[PDB]
Amino acid sequence: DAYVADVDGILDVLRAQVLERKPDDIFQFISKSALSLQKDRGAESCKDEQKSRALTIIVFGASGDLAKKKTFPALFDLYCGGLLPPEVNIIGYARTKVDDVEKWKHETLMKYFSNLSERGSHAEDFLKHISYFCGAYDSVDDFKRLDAVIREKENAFKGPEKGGNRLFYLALPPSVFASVCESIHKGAMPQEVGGWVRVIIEKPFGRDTKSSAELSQALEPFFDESQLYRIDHYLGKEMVQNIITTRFANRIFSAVWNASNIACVQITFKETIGTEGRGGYFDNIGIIRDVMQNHLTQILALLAMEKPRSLDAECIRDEKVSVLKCIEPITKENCVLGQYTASADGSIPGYLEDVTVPEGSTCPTFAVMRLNINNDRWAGVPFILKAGKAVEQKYVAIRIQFRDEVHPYGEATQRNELVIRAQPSEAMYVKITTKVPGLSGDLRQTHQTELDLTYLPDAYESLINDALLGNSTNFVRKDELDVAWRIFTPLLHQIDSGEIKPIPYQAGTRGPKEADEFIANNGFKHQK
Amino acid sequence: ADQDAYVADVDGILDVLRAQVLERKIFQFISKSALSLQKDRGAEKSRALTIIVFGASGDLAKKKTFPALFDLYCGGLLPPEVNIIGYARTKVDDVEKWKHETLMKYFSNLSERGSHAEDFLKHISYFCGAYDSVDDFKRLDAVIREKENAFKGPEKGGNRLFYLALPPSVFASVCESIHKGAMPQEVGGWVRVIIEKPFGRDTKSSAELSQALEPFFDESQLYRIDHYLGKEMVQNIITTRFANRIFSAVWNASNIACVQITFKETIGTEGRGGYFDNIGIIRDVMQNHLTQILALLAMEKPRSLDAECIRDEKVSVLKCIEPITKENCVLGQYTASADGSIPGYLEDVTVPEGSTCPTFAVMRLNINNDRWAGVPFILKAGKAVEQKYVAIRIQFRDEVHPYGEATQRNELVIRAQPSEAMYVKITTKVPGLSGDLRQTHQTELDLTYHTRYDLPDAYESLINDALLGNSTNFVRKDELDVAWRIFTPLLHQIDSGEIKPIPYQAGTRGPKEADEFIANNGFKHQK
Ligand SMILES: NC(=O)C1=CN([C@@H]2O[C@H](COP(=O)(O)OP(=O)(O)OC[C@H]3O[C@@H](n4cnc5c(N)ncnc54)[C@H](OP(=O)(O)O)[C@@H]3O)[C@@H](O)[C@H]2O)C=CC1
Ligand SMILES: NC(=O)C1=CN([C@@H]2O[C@H](COP(=O)(O)OP(=O)(O)OC[C@H]3O[C@@H](n4cnc5c(N)ncnc54)[C@H](OP(=O)(O)O)[C@@H]3O)[C@@H](O)[C@H]2O)C=CC1
Ligand SMILES: O=P(O)(O)OC[C@H]1O[C@@H](O)[C@H](O)[C@@H](O)[C@@H]1O
Repeated sequence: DAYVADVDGILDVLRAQVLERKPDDIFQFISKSALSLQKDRGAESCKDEQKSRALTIIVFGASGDLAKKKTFPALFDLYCGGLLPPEVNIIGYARTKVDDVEKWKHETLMKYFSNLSERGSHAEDFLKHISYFCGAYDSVDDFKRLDAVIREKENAFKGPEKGGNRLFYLALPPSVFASVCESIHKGAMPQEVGGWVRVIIEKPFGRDTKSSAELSQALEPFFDESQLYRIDHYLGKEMVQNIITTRFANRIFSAVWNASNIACVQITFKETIGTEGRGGYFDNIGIIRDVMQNHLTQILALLAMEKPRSLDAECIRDEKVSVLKCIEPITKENCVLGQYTASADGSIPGYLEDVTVPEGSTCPTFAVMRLNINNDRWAGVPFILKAGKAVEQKYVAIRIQFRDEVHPYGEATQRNELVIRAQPSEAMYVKITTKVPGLSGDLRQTHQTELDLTYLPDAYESLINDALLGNSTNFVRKDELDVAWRIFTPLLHQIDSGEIKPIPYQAGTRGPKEADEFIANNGFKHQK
Repeated sequence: ADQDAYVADVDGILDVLRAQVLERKIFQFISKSALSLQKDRGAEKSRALTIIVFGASGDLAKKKTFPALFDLYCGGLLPPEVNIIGYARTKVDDVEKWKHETLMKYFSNLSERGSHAEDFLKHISYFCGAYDSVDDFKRLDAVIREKENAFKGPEKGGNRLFYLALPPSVFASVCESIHKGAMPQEVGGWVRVIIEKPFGRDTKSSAELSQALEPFFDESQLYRIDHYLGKEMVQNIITTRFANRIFSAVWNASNIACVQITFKETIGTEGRGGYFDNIGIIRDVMQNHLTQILALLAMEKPRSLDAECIRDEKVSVLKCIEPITKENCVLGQYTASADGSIPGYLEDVTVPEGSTCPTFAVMRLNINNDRWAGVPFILKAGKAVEQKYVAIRIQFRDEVHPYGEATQRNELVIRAQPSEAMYVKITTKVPGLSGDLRQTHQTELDLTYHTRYDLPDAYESLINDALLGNSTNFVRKDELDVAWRIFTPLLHQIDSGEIKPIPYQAGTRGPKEADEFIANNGFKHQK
C-alpha cells in the first residue's frame, strides 16, 4: 500500500548475519539462508501422563517483576504449546492486596505477555486458569487456607486419580525462601492420597561458600534434592544440552576430548548492555556472582565432566560434581576485572555515572579468569572464563582450540577449533585447514575453512517443563552448588578486600587491554 | 592489411560455430547459436619450453591432452612463447584444417574463449614421422632447437616435456629415439616424459617395461600419470589427515572400524568387449586407481611435504599389504538389464564365448602395521551398476555407551564423482522440547567451503605439476611394483579359472555375494 516499504526493514535482517559468518561470499549462503529466514515466518503461527493427575502451580510473588514479565508468560507459552494439562490451575501468591482480579490479570499482567497476543486470544482462556491469593510468606495459617483453596481445585479434578501435584515457584528474594518452605511443610504439603511437590528456586543462591551452605541447610528439613529445583537460565539452552550428546554419542569428538588433544577452552559471556540505570544492586553482586559462578561454571562442568554411566538425571549431575571437585580455587593472579565507563560517542553512560551506584565502589562489570582442572583428562589444559557487560558484541559461546599439528605443514596450518554458540544465533562448526581448491602449487597453499553442521518454547520455558516432567538434569544440585562456591569464594573475598581492582574500559570495547593480554598469555591463539 | 585482419576472426567466429554441429545432431541451431554469441562476448616466462605430444592422431591426444593444454593456456600457466608439436605417423594434408576442426571441437568453453582458442592453435605445429626413426627425431630436434634459439630470455636452450599418448608397446622405442636424437639443448634445460595408463598387466610385465625405459630416463624424468591423483579431493586427503589434529588423532585402528573405497559406473563395456575382456575390472580401476587412493588414505605421516617423502610413505604402507587371495574377493559379470537398455556383457560380438572376465569386483585388503592392524579395507568396483559413484567411506567404531541404540557409527565420506563432497556423519540430539537427551538423529557437518564462482580437470594439475617438476602425484617405479605384487597372485588365479564371476543384470548394485561379503567384513548399515 502507501509508504509500506518494510523491504528496507527486511533487507538488513538478512545482512545482520552475513556479517556474523562472512563465509567466502558463498552465493548459496545468501540464497539457502533466505528461504529458511522467510520460512521462519512460514513455520510459525498461533505426555499422556500429566493429564492423569490434577496439577497446581503456585507462583509466589506474583506481584514481582520476574513473575509478571517472564514467569507467567512462560506458563502462557507452555499452555498454547499443549505442554500443560487441560485442568491446570495457576495461583499467584503475594502480599499486596488487589481487587478486581480480572483487571489485574487483564491489565498489569496483560501488559507483559508474549508477542503472540495478536496471533491468538487463547490468553483469555489461559487467564481463566489463573487465581490470586493474598497472604503472608511466614504465616502457617495462611498456607492452610492456601491448602484449602488448592484442595478445592484438586478435588475439582474430573479424573479418577486422587490427590494432586503442586509446583511451587519462589519468585522472591532468597531471604524469604526459608520461611516459605517452612510454611509449605507445615501447612500446604500435597494430599496424602497422591501427588508430588516440587519447588523452583531462583538465584542468587548465596554469595559465598558459607553464605550458600546456610541457605541449603535452612531448606534441608523440608525438601530433599529430588524436590528442590534450583533453576539455571542457561541449562535449558539447546546447544548446552547438546554438549553431552556430541561428546559421548560420537567417537570422533570423544577421542579428542582430553588434554592430549585440546590446547585451550574458552567460555565467554558478552552483553552490549550495561546495568543501564539499575546498577545499585548489581554493585553488591558483581559479574562473577552474576553469570560466572553459576552460568559459565555450569557450562564448564558439562564440557569437562567424565562420561556418565547412564543418561539418568542423577548420573549426569554426579559427573558434574566430580569434575568440579578437581578444580583448584581461582587465585587473584588468574583474574582480571573491569568496570565500564562512558561510551566514546556518549551512547552508553558510564557505570559510575549511574545515580544508584555508590560512587567510588570497585564492583566489577567484567572478569576474565583461568581455571585448572587437575585430573588425567584435563591436566594442563587452560580453561578461560570471560564475562563482561557493555562490550563490543553480544556473544555467548564456547571456543575449543585443539593442539596444533606442527611438523608436516608447519606455518601452512593452524589450530583446529570447535565452537558452540548459544546466543544470539545457535551454531556449532569445526574450523580446520584444507588445501585451497584453486590449483596445485607446492601443496603448502592452504586456507582455514569451517565445517558447519546442517541444523517451540525458549530456554526458560524448557526448564519449567523439565520441572513439571521431573527431570532434574538441568538444575544444579546442592553438592554441585557448594563445590562451585568453594572454587570462587577465595577469589571473591579478595575482590571484596580490594586485593585486585577493576580496570576501566569504555563501553563498546572488547574490554581492558590487560584482559586480552591475559588471554593470549594463557594458551589462546588468534589468526584474524 | 586490416582487410585480412577482419576475415581471420570471421573464420574464428566460424570455427566456434563449426565446433558444435560436429558434436550435436541443423541450420537453425547455428542461427540460434549466433544470437547467443552476440552479447556472449559483448558485455564490457624464463626459458623456452617445448611440449611434444606423441601420437597426436590418437583419441587421447585430441580428446583430453590438447584440451588440457588449451585450458592451462587461458589460465596463464604456460610461458608466452610455449611450443606444442604434434607427433604422429598418419598423413595430414591441410596444415590448419586438422588443427582448427578435429582439435578445436573438443575444446571448451565454446563461446567465451573461442577466440582465445585461435591464438592457442598458433602455438601448435604438426610433425609427421616415425617413432623408431633416428633421422626423423634428428629432424624433429632441429626444428625444436630452431624455435628454442629464437626465444628471448636470459637462459639458453630450453625445456622439453614429452607426452607419450601411445600404446605402451611403443614406449621403449619412443624413449630410445628421444635419448639419442632429441635430448635437451646441452647449454641448459631438462627433459620430462609422461607415461600413459597401461603399465603392464602384472609384476613381471611391469618390471620389464620399467626396465625398458630406465636406460633412457630416471625417475625424476619419468612421470607415470594417474588422472585420479590430480583430483581435488584425493589431493586434499593428505591435508586433512595431517594438517588437522582432529582427523589425525582418530586415523588409526582404535577409532576406525571399516574403510571402503568404491568405484561405480552406470555404463557397460559399450560394444568394446574385445579390449576389456583381456584387462578386467581389477587391472582397469582397482590395481591403479583405488590402490593409489588407498595409499594416500593409509600412508604414515611424511617427514616433509617434499614429493619423494610423500611417495616414500605411500610406498612403505603398500609394502605392508599382503597379496590378495581368492577367498577375500567376489567377482561379477554383468548381464542384460531388466529394461533392456544396456545389453549383457556376453551379448557383445567382440566378447569371446564363455568368457569369465570380471566386470565387477569387491575385495578386502589387510594392512598389517600398528596403525591399521585389523582394519578391513574394502575395495569395490563394477560396471553397469545402479549409479555413478566414486567415494570413500570411513566408518568409525561405534561408541555404545552411554547412548546405546540412540547413536551409531560415525562416518567420514569423501566423494569425488559425480560431485565432490566431504562430510562427517554424527548423531546429535534432535532440536525438540520433550525429545530428551535420549532422542537423537543422525546429522552431518559438511566441508562447506564453496567459493563465489566455483574448474580444472585432474590432468591439468598433472601436466602443470610436470611443468613445475613436482612429481608428488605420479606413480613411482617402486610404488608401481609393490602395487602389482598385491594383485598379481589373485589375477593369475582368475586367469587359471579358479574364480569365476557371478552374473548380475545391468542396473543393480551387483550380486548379493558382494553385499554379503561387504556386510561380513566390518560394514554396518543404518537405513
Ligand atoms: N526479573 C529479572 O530480570 C531478574 C530476576 N532474578 C531473581 O528472580 C527473583 C524474583 O525476581 P523479582 O520479581 O525482580 O524480585 P523482587 O525484589 O521484585 O520481589 C518480587 C516480589 O516479591 C515481594 N517482595 C519484594 N521484596 C520482598 C521482601 N523482602 N520480602 C517479601 N517479599 C518481597 C514483592 O511482592 P509482595 O509485596 O506483593 O509480597 C515483590 O513484588 C529474584 O530472587 C531475583 O534474584 C535474577 C536476575 C534478573
Ligand atoms: N582414450 C582414452 O580415453 C584412454 C586412453 N589411455 C591410454 O593412452 C594411450 C593412448 O590412448 P589412445 O589414443 O586411445 O590409443 P590408440 O590405440 O588410439 O593409439 C594412439 C595413437 O598412437 C598410434 N598408434 C596406435 N597403435 C600404434 C602402434 N602399434 N604403433 C605405433 N603407433 C600406434 C596411432 O597414431 P599414428 O598411427 O599416427 O602413429 C594412434 O592414433 C593408450 O595406451 C590408452 O590405454 C589412458 C586413459 C583413457
Ligand atoms: O575419471 P573421469 O570419468 O574421466 O573423471 C575425471 C574428471 O571428473 C570431474 O568431476 C573433475 O572435475 C575433473 O577434475 C576430472 O578430470
